Amino acid sequence: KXXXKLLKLLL
Amino acid sequence: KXXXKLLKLLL
Amino acid sequence: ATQGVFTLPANTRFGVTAFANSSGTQTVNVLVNNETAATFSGQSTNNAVIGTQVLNSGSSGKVQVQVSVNGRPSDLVSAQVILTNELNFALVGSEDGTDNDYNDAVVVINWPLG
Amino acid sequence: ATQGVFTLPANTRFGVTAFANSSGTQTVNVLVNNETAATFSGQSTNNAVIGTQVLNSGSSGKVQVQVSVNGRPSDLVSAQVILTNELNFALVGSEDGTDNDYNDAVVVINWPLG
Amino acid sequence: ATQGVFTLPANTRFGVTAFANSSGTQTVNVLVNNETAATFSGQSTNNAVIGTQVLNSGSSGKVQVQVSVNGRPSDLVSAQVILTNELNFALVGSEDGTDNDYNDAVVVINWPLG
Amino acid sequence: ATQGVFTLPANTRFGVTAFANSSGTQTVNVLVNNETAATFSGQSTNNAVIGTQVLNSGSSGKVQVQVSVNGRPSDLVSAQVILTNELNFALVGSEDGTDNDYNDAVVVINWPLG
Ligand SMILES: *C(=O)C[C@@H]1O[C@@H](C)[C@@H](O)[C@@H](O)[C@@H]1O
Ligand SMILES: *C(=O)C[C@@H]1O[C@@H](C)[C@@H](O)[C@@H](O)[C@@H]1O
Ligand SMILES: *C(=O)C[C@@H]1O[C@@H](C)[C@@H](O)[C@@H](O)[C@@H]1O
Ligand SMILES: [Ca+2]
Ligand SMILES: [Ca+2]
Ligand SMILES: [Ca+2]
Ligand SMILES: [Ca+2]
Ligand SMILES: [Ca+2]
Ligand SMILES: [Ca+2]
Ligand SMILES: [Ca+2]
Ligand SMILES: [Ca+2]
Repeated sequence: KXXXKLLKLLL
Repeated sequence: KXXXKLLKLLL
Repeated sequence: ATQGVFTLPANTRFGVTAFANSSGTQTVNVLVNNETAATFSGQSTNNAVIGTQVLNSGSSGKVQVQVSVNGRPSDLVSAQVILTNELNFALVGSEDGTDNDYNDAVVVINWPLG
Repeated sequence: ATQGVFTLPANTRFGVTAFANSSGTQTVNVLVNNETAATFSGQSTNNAVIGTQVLNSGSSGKVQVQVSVNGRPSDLVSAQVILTNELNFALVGSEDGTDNDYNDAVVVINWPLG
Repeated sequence: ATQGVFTLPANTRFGVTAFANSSGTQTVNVLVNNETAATFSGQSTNNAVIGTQVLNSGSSGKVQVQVSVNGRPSDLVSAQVILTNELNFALVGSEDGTDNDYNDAVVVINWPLG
Repeated sequence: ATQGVFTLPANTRFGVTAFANSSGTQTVNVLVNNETAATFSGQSTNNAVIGTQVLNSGSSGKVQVQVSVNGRPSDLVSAQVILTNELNFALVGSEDGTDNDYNDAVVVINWPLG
């Protein structure tokens, strides 16, 4: 959920 | 177990 | 390596059961001989059973488990274990995120049945 | 060799799920630290889930599965398997008779959860 | 449950390797269709390889491992694990005494070869 | 998923043994907490033992197996199996080419010893 999920997508 | 026999051989 | 693909004995009934442990809705596809034979879906962070079914492995015995979460295939880990040369488990874990708990959808295949 | 006994990480949530494949009604006893923490009783010859529950391994981590049929203890087989150093299965099969299919109750413990 | 018996694919080469961790001299017998195909013997408390060999699984593919110490059968534990639906391990531990370490002779069977 | 990484108990002696089944010369590196602790090299298409050694898992318990052929990392597959809650195997297969036999170097880690 949340943080780690968005960062994985942006990278 | 087994050390009884090897010591009998070695000593 | 390829993961989540198993050769079962041909023409043999087997169970397949999926559990969910993720914020994401899991979609678990079970293919037999390269065609979808069951699809389970659901969401849980407490290991809820999201599907259980008996299937037949058919003429090829080829069973494949695929897991998708928000449109992306999850990374899979798997192995088969045999106990007392009789009781078989084909096990799958899957990771939809970054924490690498590999439990986001957990799939257990077991045979023989009955 | 002792079977059905596993040391989980202490104070850790785990799933336990039991499937039945026998004419006999199966009673599955799950002990945590030598005390019964869950019991499942059911009958199926088609791999039905006769129970699923989330438990906690407690301060000792000791989990034990016992299976009986009409009060007679079934013979057990088990192993633990770890995938990608993270995803854990503790697996139990049991035999209540003489055909040695070892599926009469099948019990799968998995962790981590969440 | 019976331990140390595995069904390999018929007529297939496999490796068998034994290690010793005991004060007692280990005798490991490897049977292919119920006939002795190899015997390893040695003593080590430091995991020495007491034998390694390539055998053919024969007509039936049935391979059995037996372990004795000065003629007395050890208690056996075993399982088979398949990785990526291709690489097989058949694993045996054995216990000659009272400490339940099951490493007194450890036998690993692996296939395919080549 | 990461493969070939295992968390052993800290300060525990373990065996590591590697077998080769490939035309390519195999290099097996065993890291203990990210520092090379042993390296085996050899070539066989007949399951020859290319090395065996006893190591200590050290303060972290982290053991990592890396396999390369002339510096090129092979694809790895792995799992850990525990029998009778006591006997541990950490298993690695590796693929240096296209045939997916995963046996090109096979690595077995076993503990406890003695
Ligand atoms: C967020 O969506 C990530 C996701 O859900 C978390 C609750 C946790 O189960 C995590 O492992 C999973 O990848
Ligand atoms: C005899 O002493 C017991 C025997 O040898 C020990 C050194 C130890 O390896 C033990 O596990 C084995 O049963
Ligand atoms: C009879 O009670 C034996 C029993 O039930 C059978 C239907 C079959 O599942 C068998 O394996 C089980 O022991
Ligand atoms: Ca996750
Ligand atoms: Ca999760
Ligand atoms: Ca039965
Ligand atoms: Ca049955
Ligand atoms: Ca012992
Ligand atoms: Ca020992
Ligand atoms: Ca290869
Ligand atoms: Ca090969």
